[PDB]
Amino acid sequence: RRIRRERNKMAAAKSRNRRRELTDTLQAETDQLEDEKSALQTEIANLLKEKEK
Amino acid sequence: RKRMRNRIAASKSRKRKLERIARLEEKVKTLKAQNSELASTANMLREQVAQL
Amino acid sequence: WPLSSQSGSYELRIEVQPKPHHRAHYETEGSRGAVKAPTGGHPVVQLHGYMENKPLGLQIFIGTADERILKPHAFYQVHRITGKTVTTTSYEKIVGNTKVLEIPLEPKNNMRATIDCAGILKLRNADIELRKGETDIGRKNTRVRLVFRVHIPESSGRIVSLQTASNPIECSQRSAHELPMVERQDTDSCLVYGGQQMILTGQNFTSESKVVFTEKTTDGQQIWEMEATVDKDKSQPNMLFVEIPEYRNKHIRTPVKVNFYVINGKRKRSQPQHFTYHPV
DNA sequence: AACTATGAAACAAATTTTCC
DNA sequence: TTGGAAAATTTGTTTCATAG
Repeated sequence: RRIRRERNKMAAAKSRNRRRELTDTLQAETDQLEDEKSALQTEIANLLKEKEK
Repeated sequence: RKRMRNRIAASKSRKRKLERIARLEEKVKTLKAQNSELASTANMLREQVAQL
Repeated sequence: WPLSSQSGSYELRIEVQPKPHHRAHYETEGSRGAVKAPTGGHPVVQLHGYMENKPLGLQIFIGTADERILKPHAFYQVHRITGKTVTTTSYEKIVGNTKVLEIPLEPKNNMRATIDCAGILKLRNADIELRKGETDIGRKNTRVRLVFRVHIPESSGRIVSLQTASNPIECSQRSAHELPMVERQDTDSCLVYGGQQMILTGQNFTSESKVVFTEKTTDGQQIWEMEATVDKDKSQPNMLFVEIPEYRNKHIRTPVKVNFYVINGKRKRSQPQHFTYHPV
């Protein structure tokens, strides 16, 4: 039936978008952690410059 | 058999989405850990410099 | 090196930016040559305040681009372009999973350097993603940045290190033809009202070209999307006259950071550009 | 019985890599 | 060397079959 089919379309769209948003979210997380990581590291190299006076 | 070659391609393409989500999780764990240690180092050095 | 470094106290500076596109070659091909500059020339780099008389060494490696923390690209590598009839710059070729080019910085040459020994090799995606540790995909990750470094030895026994990145270079044949790209913005900001016209200068600006403004939280969760009416009638196939859209919340007290992009079709969108609205 | 979520099939659209 | 594009590979989409 034309309807039972446009519905399975959705269920598969939904199922696909869901799994994609997940990677798009794990990927957003790592990319913000990598940002905080470089900020800490730059911060450390600055404090170390000061420690050398 | 082309129909068979595409079957594997899709089989691999799906398996690939899995490994990727997994690699990103193991990655998120480690980053939170390294950032923790780094946050400490930043604090140790922070105190020291203040007392020089 | 993935560790951060910045324009040192000497200020390492990119003098002549390379060209916006440079189709890289595969190991299944022959060198497509060295990166060039929009003048027909070659990119030029220089250490500014080095009052000494000892020849330094400029390191070169291919780094990422896009909206990321700079790092060595995993899909691209510098290629020691063997030179032409008159090879201006000499090279040293080292590794560490990523090729690094060493070229002299002569005090004679005003501590300046012309890059013409640097080309770009592209590795096969399926080979890179194969290795454990990699979370990046090659699929469409085709932009790059030429990254240069110096390790300035001091009187104190110290080593002041500097680093600079060229503007992003599009290393894909197709994407060079398909994806729009901004190289210049009229303004980087304005107040909540918008309306002012922003002049974009880039590559591949057709008429399917639409510009969208977006808002994002620290989670990447988008909360605002607004299509800016960009003027289209007569201009240049690489220049857009956008009318900055009014910000959603016109009552802010702190400036807000938004993004915008030039887009064609659906899978042809430029990397996110930066904009910021200021409260009144 | 009926209906959503999901993996797998087929074939098409998108993007990369080999060839000329 | 360049530029172009056929050939090869991936990834997206619409269906089916089907567990729950």
